[PDB]
Amino acid sequence: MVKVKFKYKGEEKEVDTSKIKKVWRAGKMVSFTYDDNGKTGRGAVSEKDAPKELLDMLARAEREKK
DNA sequence: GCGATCGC
DNA sequence: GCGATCGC
Repeated sequence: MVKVKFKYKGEEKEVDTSKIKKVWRAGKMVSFTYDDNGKTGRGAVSEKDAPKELLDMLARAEREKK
């Protein structure tokens, strides 16, 4: 029940971490896709503004071996 | 341009 | 196959 705030295309947006499908890092930017009502939405935030919970999801993605 | 994806 | 995007 953690919300992530970001600005994609001028607009401000919030998505519950529960709808995030994938997370990854590019420098100090935490990037992700989420379930945008059936389709793939994209967003990113500074690691400085990443809710702890999103950072935990990132660490988990970075731990990945698949 | 990185990572990754969408929309061409 | 690359530009726009996001933050840097």
